Order: sequence, then C-alpha cells, then structure tokens
Amino acid sequence: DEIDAMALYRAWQQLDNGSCAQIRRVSEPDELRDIPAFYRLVQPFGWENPRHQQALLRMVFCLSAGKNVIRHQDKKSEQTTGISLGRALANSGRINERRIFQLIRADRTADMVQLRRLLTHAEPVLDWPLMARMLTWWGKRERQQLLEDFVLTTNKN
Amino acid sequence: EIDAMALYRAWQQLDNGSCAQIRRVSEPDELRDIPAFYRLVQPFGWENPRHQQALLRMVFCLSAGKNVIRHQDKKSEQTTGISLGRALANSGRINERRIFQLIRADRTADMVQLRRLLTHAEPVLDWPLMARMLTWWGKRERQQLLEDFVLTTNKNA
Amino acid sequence: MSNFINIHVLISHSPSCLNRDDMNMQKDAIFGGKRRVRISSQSLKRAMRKSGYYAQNIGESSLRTIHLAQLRDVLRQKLGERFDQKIIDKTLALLSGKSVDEAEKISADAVTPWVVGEIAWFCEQVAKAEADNLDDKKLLKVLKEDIAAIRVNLQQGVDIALSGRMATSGMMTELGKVDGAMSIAHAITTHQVDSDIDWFTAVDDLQEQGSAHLGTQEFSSGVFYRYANINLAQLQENLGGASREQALEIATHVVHMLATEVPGAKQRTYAAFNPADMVMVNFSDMPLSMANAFEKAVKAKDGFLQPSIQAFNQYWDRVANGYGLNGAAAQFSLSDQVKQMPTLEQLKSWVRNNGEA
Amino acid sequence: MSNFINIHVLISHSPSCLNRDDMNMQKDAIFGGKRRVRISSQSLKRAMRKSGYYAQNIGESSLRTIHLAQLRDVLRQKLGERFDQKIIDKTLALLSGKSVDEAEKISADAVTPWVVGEIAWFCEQVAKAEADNLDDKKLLKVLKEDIAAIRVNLQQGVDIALSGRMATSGMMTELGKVDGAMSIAHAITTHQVDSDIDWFTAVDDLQEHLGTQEFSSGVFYRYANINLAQLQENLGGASREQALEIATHVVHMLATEVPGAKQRTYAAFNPADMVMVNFSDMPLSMANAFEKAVKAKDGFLQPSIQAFNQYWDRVANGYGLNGAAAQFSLSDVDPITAQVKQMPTLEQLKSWVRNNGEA
Amino acid sequence: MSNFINIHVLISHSPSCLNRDDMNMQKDAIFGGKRRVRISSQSLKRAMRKSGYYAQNIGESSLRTIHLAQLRDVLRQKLGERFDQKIIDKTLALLSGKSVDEAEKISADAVTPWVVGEIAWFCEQVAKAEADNLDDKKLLKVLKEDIAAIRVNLQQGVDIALSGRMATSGMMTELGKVDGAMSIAHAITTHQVDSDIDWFTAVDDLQEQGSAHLGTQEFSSGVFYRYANINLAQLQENLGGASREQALEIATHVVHMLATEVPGAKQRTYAAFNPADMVMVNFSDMPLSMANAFEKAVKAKDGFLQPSIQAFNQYWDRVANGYGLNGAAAQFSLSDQVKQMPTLEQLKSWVRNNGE
RNA sequence: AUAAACCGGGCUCCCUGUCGGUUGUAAUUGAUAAUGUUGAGAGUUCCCCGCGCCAGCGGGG
Repeated sequence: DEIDAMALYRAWQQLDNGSCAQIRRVSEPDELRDIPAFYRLVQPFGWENPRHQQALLRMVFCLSAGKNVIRHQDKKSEQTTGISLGRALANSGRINERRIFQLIRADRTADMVQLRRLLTHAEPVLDWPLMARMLTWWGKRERQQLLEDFVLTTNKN
Repeated sequence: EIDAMALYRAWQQLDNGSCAQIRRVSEPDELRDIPAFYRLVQPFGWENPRHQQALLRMVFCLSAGKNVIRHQDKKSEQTTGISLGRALANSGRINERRIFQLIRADRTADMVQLRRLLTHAEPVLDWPLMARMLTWWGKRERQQLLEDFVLTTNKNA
Repeated sequence: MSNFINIHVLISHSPSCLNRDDMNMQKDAIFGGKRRVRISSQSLKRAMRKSGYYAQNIGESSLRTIHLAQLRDVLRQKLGERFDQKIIDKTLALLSGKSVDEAEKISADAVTPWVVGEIAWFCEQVAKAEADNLDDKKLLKVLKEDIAAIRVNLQQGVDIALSGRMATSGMMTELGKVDGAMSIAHAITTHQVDSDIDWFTAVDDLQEQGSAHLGTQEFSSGVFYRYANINLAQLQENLGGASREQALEIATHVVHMLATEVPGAKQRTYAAFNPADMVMVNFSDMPLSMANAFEKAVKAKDGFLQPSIQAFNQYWDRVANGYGLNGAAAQFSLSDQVKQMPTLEQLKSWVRNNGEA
Repeated sequence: MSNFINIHVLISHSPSCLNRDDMNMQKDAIFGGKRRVRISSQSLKRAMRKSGYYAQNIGESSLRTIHLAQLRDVLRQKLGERFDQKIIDKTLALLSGKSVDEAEKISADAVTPWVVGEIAWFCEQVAKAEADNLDDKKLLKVLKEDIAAIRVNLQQGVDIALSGRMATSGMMTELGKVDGAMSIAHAITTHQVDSDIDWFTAVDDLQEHLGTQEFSSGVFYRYANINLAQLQENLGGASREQALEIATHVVHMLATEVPGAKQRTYAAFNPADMVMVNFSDMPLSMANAFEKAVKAKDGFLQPSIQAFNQYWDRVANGYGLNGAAAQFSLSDVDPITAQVKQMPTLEQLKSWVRNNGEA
Repeated sequence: MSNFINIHVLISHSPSCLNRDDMNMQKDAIFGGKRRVRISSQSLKRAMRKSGYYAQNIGESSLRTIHLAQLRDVLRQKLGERFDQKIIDKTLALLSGKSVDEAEKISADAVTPWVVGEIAWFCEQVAKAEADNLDDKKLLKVLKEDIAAIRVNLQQGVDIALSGRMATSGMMTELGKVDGAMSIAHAITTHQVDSDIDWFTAVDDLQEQGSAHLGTQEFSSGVFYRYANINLAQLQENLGGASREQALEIATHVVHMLATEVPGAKQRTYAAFNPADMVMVNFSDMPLSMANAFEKAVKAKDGFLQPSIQAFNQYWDRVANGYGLNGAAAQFSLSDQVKQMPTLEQLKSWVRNNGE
C-alpha cells in the first residue's frame, strides 16, 4: 500500500552509471516521463499504480541530484524519527535561510527544481524515508514544517 | 466522438486503387489532396471540423497498408486491450531509441516516424484505443506510449 | 455634474524593488488567493508629493516633521523678512502646543504636516492679536469663525488638500482637521508573482576574499494596477472654496503623476523608469475601482501587459453595462462608449475640460 | 535644458556565463512571465569602474574596503611625504569612527569607498585644526558649512560621484554622504532563455567523474541614465560640459565593456550592436519593449532592435517626448523615425553627446 | 602598440563527433535561438597542449594530475640527477601541502598542473634553504619578494602561461596563482545542425546470424567558428618578463595550432582531419570576437562554408567602420584595409613581425 | 418583535541609502544491419452539349 523508500534509495545507489546519467538530465520532474531508465527504475516500486506516480516522480527527482548527494542515516533507537530535511539543510551550513523562504513560496514544479538545487548544494544527511513521506504529501503543512525545522535548528546550532 | 471500428472496416474494404493511392502520401495533410480520402472519412464526421485533425492522423497510420495494423479485440477479462506501445514492444522489431526519438519529435515529424514504425512492426493491437490516443495526441499520450513500450520490454525479458 | 473622478493605470515594471518591509522583502498582498506584489499608497503619495512635476506644476509640498527646534529655525529663516522672531516662535507654539524656547531639542507629539503658507497666514493673525494685547484662547475664538479663510492657504499645500491631515495638539486640533479629497489604493500586480532573489557580494580591494556568504535582495518585475479617485467637491472645500476648474486642474496633475511617477526605492540599482501603458479616466457619482478585473489573476500570454489590458477592458464593459454607468470616460493606450485618446496630453486636456473636450 | 541623459544598449553575447551566484548558476530574472538571463548592475558597475578605458579617460578608481589597518598602511605610503603619520591616523580615525592603533586588524562597519585625494584634503583641514587647538566637534561643524569643497575631491573618485556612498560611522555620516548621479539597471535578455549545460572533465595525465557548468547566449538590454545636475553637484559644481564628457565615457563603456566572468573559457567579447542615447526631463527605460519576450526570426538581434524601435515610437508619440535623441547601429534595417538622428560610428554619437545633443 | 591579438578561424568538418558528453551525445549550444554544434574550449586547449606541433615548436607542456605518489616517482626519476631524493620529496610536500611518504597513494585536493622546470627551481630554492637552516616560513616570505623569477620557469610550461593556474593549497597557493594570457571560446557552428544517428551492430563471427538490437551514435558535419585572443602584456609578465618578440612567437604558434589542430575524438572512426578554410588575425586595443556574424544562423547556399565566410567579412566591415578599429589585420583564405595572405606561413610571418 | 430594538472603531504615516561570486577542468577507447521477393492483371471515367450509320466520334468541365 505504502511506497518503499529505502528500497528505492538503495536501487538508486546501485544504478548503472549510464542510467543514472540519463536520469540526471531532467530539468523538471515530469520530464522523468520522457526517460526509459526512469520507468525501469520505478517499475518495482509501484509506478503502475496511479496513486503513487506523483510521489515517485518527486522522490526520484530529488535523488536525481547525484548518486550520493542524499546521504541516508538511520535514526537513533531512542528518538521517534530521524533527521528532518530542514534540519539537515540547516546542519550543512551551506544553505541560506532566504533560500528556504523562496522555496516554500514557489509554484508547483518550480519548488522541486529549487529543492534539488538545495540538495546538490548541501549534500544533506537525513532520514530518507522521512523525507520520502514528506515528498509524498508535500503541501502547505509540509513546506511550513520545513521552514520551521530549519529556523529552530539554525537557532540552536 | 468518432466511430473507430467503422473506419477500420471501411479501410479494410476500400478498393485497392484508392488504397494504394492513399498509402502514397508522405505527410498527413497531403491526404487533403486526395478524393478517396474524403469519400472514406466522410461517413465518420469529417464534415465536423472538431474531428478533422484526428481523422487525418488515424487514416495516416492506416495508410501504412491495408493489413499492417492488425486489430484484435480486448479479452473480456481485461479492461483495456493491447495499446500501441505494448504492441510495438511485442513485435521485437523496434528499438527503444526509435520510440524515444518518436515522442520527442515535433508535431508532424511525429506521425511520419510513427508510420515508419507501424510498417516495420506490423503490430497487433486494440485499434479503437490507438484511435483515441490519436484523437488527443498530447504530451501525456506520447509519454504513455513510451511507458508502455519500456515497461512491456522489461516485463517480458 | 459629476462629483468623482476615477484614475486607473496599468503600468509595467522591469525587474526592481519599488517597496519593501521590515525584512527588506518586497511588499506583497494576497488577491484571488494568489500573491501579488504591492506598492503601498503612502509610497505612491510621497512619490508624487516630492516629485519635480509636483514642484513645477502644483507648488510647494507640506513639510512633515516632529523636530520643532529644526522647524523653528527653518521658519525663522524663510519668514524673518515678514515677521518678528517671537511672532514666529509664538505661532509655532500655539500651533504645536509646545513651548518654543531657544532649546536645541523640542519634540512635537508626532510627525505632523506643516504648510508654510498656512503658518505665514497664522503669523499675520498672531501679529494682529499681539497688537491688541489679545488673549490666546480669544484669538482661537476669532479664528474658529471663518475656517475657509484658513483652507484657502492649502493652495500652497495641495498635498494636504488631497491626502488630509489629522490634528492632535495646539489650535490645529480645532482649526487643522482636513479630510482628504483623494482616495488612493495600494498598487498590486494583476498577476501572481514569485519573487526572484539577487545574491550579491562586495569585492574588497585590499583582500582577496575567499569563502563568503552573499547578501540577498528580493526583486521582481510586474504589471501594476494603480487606482485613485478624487472627490471634487471636497477638494474645492479643502482649498477654500476654489472653483471646479481649479479642482479639475489639480486632478489632471494627479492623473499625470499617477501615470508617470514611480517610487524611488532601489531605482539607482534596478532602474525601473517605465511609463504607464494604459491610463483611463472616468467621471462618476459614486467612486468605483476596477481591481476586481484581476481577481482572477491574469495568466500570461505574450506577456502580462496585454492580457491585463484586455482583462481591464472586459470588466469595464461588464460593469458599465451592468450598473448603467453613463459618465464621461476616456482611455489612453500605447497598444493597438469610451473615448480613445492618442496622447496623454489629449487625455489631460479632456480632464481639464470636465470631460467633454 | 534637459537634465537627464538616457543610455539604451542592445548587445548580443555568444555562449557564456557572465554573471553567476553562489551555486554556479547563471543569474536570471522573470519578465513577461518568461525567464531572462541577467547581469547584475553591480557587475556592470565594477566592470566599468575597473576597466582600462576608465583608467585612461576618467582616472583612478575609488578604493573600496573595510580593512582600516591595510588602509592605514596604504595611506601612509601614498601620503607620508605630505603629512605626519599621526595626522593621517587621526584623519582616518575621525572619518571612520574607529581607533587607528598599530593594531593588526581594524574593521570598519562596512565596505566603504575611499578616495585618496579626499582623505588628503581632510588631512589638510585636520592639520590646520590641529594648529589652532580647535576641537573635533567644532572642526566638524565648520566643515559642514561648505560641502562642495569636499565634493570637488570626487574628481579623483568619479565612480563615487556616479554610484554614491553611504556612511554609518564617523564624520563621513555628516560629510561623506553621496547621492549617486547614475542610475543603472540589471541587464536582461530580450527573449526567453533556457540555459545549456556543459558537462566537463579533467584528464589526469597519470591514470586512465563529470562536473557541470551552466551557460547560455543571449541578446541583452542594458540601460542606464545620468542625472546631470546631480553629477555636477557631486563633483563640486563642475560644468555641464564636464558632466557631458563623463556621461560620454559612460556611453562608451556601457557599449563596450563586458564583465570578466568565465571569459577566459567562453570568450564572449562582443561589442554592442545598437546604442541609443536620448535626452530627457524625466528618466525613462525601454525595458517594456521586451515585456513580450522577443520571438526569434533570423536571430534574436534584429527582432529585438525592431521591437525597441517600435516601442520608442509609441512612447515618444504617446508621451510627447521632445528631447535630443541619436542612435548608432550595426544593422541596416529600418530604424526609428526621423526625430532620431542616425550615427554611422560610435564616435560621432559620442561627439553628439559631448555637444549637448546638437552636433 | 596594440596589446591584444584576435585569432578567428572558420573550419569545416565532415561527418564526425569531435566532442561529446557523458551520454555520448554531441555537445551543442543555442545561439540565435537555433541549435549549434559545439566544441568546448577545454577540448581545444588540450588538443593544442598535447599536439605534436606544440612539442616541436613550444616544448614542454604541464603535467596535470592529482596523484602525488605517482608524481613523486616521476619527479624523482626526472630530477634525480640534480637533487637527491629528500630535497625533491620535501619540495613536493611544500608545494602541495601534503606529506610525501613512501606511500602508495598520496592525493592532492584536486587535479592541478605541474611544471617540471618550475618544480626544479623550487628544489634549488629549498636546497639553499636547507644549507642555511632557513625555516620554511621565512623561505616562503623570501620567495614572495621576487615572483617573476618563478614565472621565468613558465617558458617550460607555456600552456600554463597561456591558460592560467589556480592553486588552493601548499606554497603554490601564494606562488602558483597564474592569470591566463589567452582567452578562448567554445567553437560553435555558424549554422543550425540537426545531428544524424549512426545505427551500428557488432557482428559475432561465431553466432549464426540472428536479429540483434543496434547501438546508436550521434554525429554531424559543420562549419565551426573558433575564436581566441592573446593578451601580450600578460604573456610577457607570465613568462617572467619576456620580450614582445617571444610573445608574438608564441601567439604565432597558437595561430597555427588553432587553424590546424582538431580534437582526437572518434577520429579513428570518422576522420574529420580538415584544415581551416579561413584564418584571420587582428591586432587591437580591446579584445573582440566575431561570433555575432553568425547570430543570424547562416543559411546554406552552395554549402555552409562560402556563406559563412561572406557573413564573417560583412560583419567585420560593419564592426570595423562602426567602432573605428585602426589596427593591424590580415586574412588568409582558400577561396578567391584587410591585407590578404595567399599562404598561412605568410600570415604567421606577418604576425611574428607585429603586423608590419 | 428575543438582555432585544435604535447602533462606523474611526482620522494621520518612503523602509530608506552602499555591494564582480570570482579563479581552474579531453568524455575517452571498441562495433556488417545482414539473408529471401513479377506488380501482375485489368478498356468504368463523374457532369453538360453537338453529331451519329446508335458501332461510337467530337467540343466543353
């Protein structure tokens, strides 16, 4: 029912350099639909179910920042979730607050483009399945929560 | 809407002279320069300008030959029949890059290339579904063609 | 005759930042559920007030301040040839409600508008009152008699005649209440705007800077809808009972300025000196804005300008028919019952002539 | 006489990356709902400021910094033969509002433009004020009385006279506040641009990993104007003709100078294909000629120039612009109607500008 | 005297694939709203640097790498007859900022250019410091006083003198910062190109026929515009203060190479060994490219070449008359105030003689 | 025609001034799209008019 995020992650990690190269050339999420290698990548992960397509398009798009741009790290046994996207972006020390500002205010499509730029720039360390859920919904609530996590992190750290 | 199987049956029973005369075009609009065309497509609402573009495409593909496109009805189990992309993939005669360069090919470049693929592959398919695809023929129907092709090729291997 | 005059402007700006807030981000507003970029009314006002067109066709502008010491010295300087120093000081005191020492720091209650002409007139009055050893509250009593005589002075302070003034202290509290004759709306864009950001640096000519964090400046371009109306009667009153012709004159200047003046912010580094591409003027018995023409935000097609102009025109047709608005209207446009005007000057003339030339 | 001089430039660049941000991305901007490529006004300014042409026809650039230690040392070396070190140190300390020790690092509030001529002048004043046991406050109030006398020194810092200066510390707050005479806009393309991407590598000569760079070509619209009166004022009261000469050099530089970025690898050393100069009472930009992004036909250049010419026709007729105007262009096709004098060469244009638009 | 030399080349290649990206697609660019085939400036620079002509006429080229271990071995073997091993290893360690063990793999921060002569000179310096118990710090500050004496070594690394060097570590970070003297553009076709696709197979000699699926390779022909300019003053400075004549010499060699050298890519399969059909050189006080001659993409008539040349000539006339370019200019061409040259050698001589 | 009815929270206000994101970088080496094939047959060609020995001939679309 729910999309496997970790599977897709590892899949993207072990992808052949040519396919990765072919996917890395999209400049917009929907362009992934122009690319054979993409469908081959997401076929095992429920692409054929319309419910999961938009979601998958985002996931891959962000991953398409690089083969190891998004470093996944498991959460600690103690805490209930791992590192959030905002927090990681803030932790990188390379992302300026106004970037997030203009991100959460961006139109559809544009936001994902911007996000991917931020990911290449930061090479964040985060709980990937968490980010994946976030991308799965990606609405007002989530954008806001992103900026909040960023702000509070940058505040303490 | 436009009756498909009617147009197909008309094409199957057209006289060989008209048939060969139609095949000879090299671009859909050239069909407008041919009488046999008008007599063929008039019973199916050519007179309504909304339906014209569509018809021009459909016939063009049919113009590959009187028996290049083999219709086959969908099985009662299945909700839809064999789409074009699946058919092409099933042929074993088409190369992925032909399809890729097909969906990235400009109005017009596009139909010519498709007809070449049709003659080459002589596909068995649910014709009215193809007809619908040709009725709309926009970014997502093209992308869907590529999807079906790639995914079928991966499935079958 | 119609009391109200409506001025609509569609003007398109190249990338720029014509107004910002406490975080130096472009001022915005939500309309139709989508973000428009906004140029506030006060900004437009001050733009027109301090313009050179104003200075050459309308006259002197009010002087808004809170530093009665500085104002003291200024007033001494430009009135010293007509009045005694303490006649001046006295007048200042009576109007401000604060004692005019030779202190170098004297604070009013708030930043208020000072028309110099007005103050000169009050200086004549206070001179009189000084000659007859008259008590202040009685001078007040006398002056409350004929307020029009004081408003006649706002012809050397038209900007207050247009935008009004509220009074809180001194005799102004009784004599100074002006209700503005011009209503003016915050400029907003006819389309959704996602603002761009400039990321700049400063190269230090004495050290090869390496890693650095770049400064940010929000900016955007946009097609703005400006709207203002003028209440002719109230202008006439605010000016001391001036003729309709003088009102219409001032109105025409407001049209010009609303069609040409652009706030000054960051213009030295973004240069958005664009004239307006559409100006329509419309006489009416009840003021009405055309903002709702762009509530459904304009989607671009070959730009935002033309689609905006057409949105405008269509809503104008629908409202004119719907509410039966037969009033003189004229439209000036750069692009190929409303009288069309080839040049801005023809429009201006039309307005001067009460809308029938 | 007209107070404002407007400079419009259409200049076409071959594949390049002339301005980028902290993420190696081309600077862009949205106009008419389509993406233009952008070159920031700062970039143009500093490219002009530091150019060779400026060095040969205007003079020495202002020295912009925030490091008062280094500045101290510099000022010593270039002025030492004229003043005691302690007069220099004191002048710097008074202007900056910080204390000039023999401290290794002494930082101002911000990167400020300094002119050595100006600092010298202040050194004289501080010296006579030293000889008269006059106190710093009174010195300040005295100097505040004749500002022009300080603005004359900006003839050795003309760029400041053009782009201005702000101060937040020291006597400069009262004295060194300069209001820029030249307004200049970001350069944007007249058309939509979808940037290309160069995928590159580096070959290791001792063994047997791809990077990326964004680039694009584009037809750019440069705009600037100069406020003659404010220039004259900012130069101490200089003549209208000296003003016009400086404005002329700005025309030249805006039509020929190009930011240095990525140029050694992309070489977009192109000159302008159209330059129009136009005299005016109220400054106006022609950017709106390209609000409707220019569609290509036989290039972007010709249709951009025609679009320009048309808008200028519409705006000039519509707003009744009677002002001296002249246009230099490398193209042959139909220009602006006869109130716009045509110039075969750039130098004829510049002469026409030097001559208040009558030659 | 004029400080800039502008080199313009029009060169027509036959079906080939002279530069491609990580998907083996031809490199392109959009100019004038149309697609042009492109050859990167790095491709051109490296082709020139590694060419035979450069080895015979200019000499040693830099050794760019990131493997300090391997470089250590190479440097030992190449300098071992002038310095003993420890001086070398120490010098390398100083210039790179890494410790030079006897380790198998010693990485620099990035691939950088190394000039062997330069390194040697540093070895002599380090050695003098060795005999005089001079601290490394003091050594550095001694070296920063006379930089030109370091730059005089770039006559055995002229490619660095032309295309610059950036250092981010070791003493090089203060000493190796080199400002390139040659600016060079990407080559772009003067006309639109829609690339062709070669569909190929690989026949198995032991497999009895059968339908295989075919590979693809993008290719195309095209008339390319090449541009570069040389900042003479900067070349002189970069070589330690060499005369103008040595600089005009180097510039001449660059004219030759830019007119004749073609990148080696896919040439064993496509062989586009074509020589330029036009070469013009132009002396100037401000660098200027002529790419805008082809902004309006060149329409074919009797090929792309002649219209391309014509376009070039007209736009040069316009630019010259409009911007008043009093400057030495000369043009060589294989077809029938700009001095014509019948042969490239005469153009080269005209350049060597400062255009007189 | 209800703790209701009657019943404005209302007047005034630039967020302004200063700022190159800059230096360096081959995508490169290998590769048949190949085997097999009459376009044969067949006077229909839709309308008007003239002539005719009603076999057809001719003029105009």
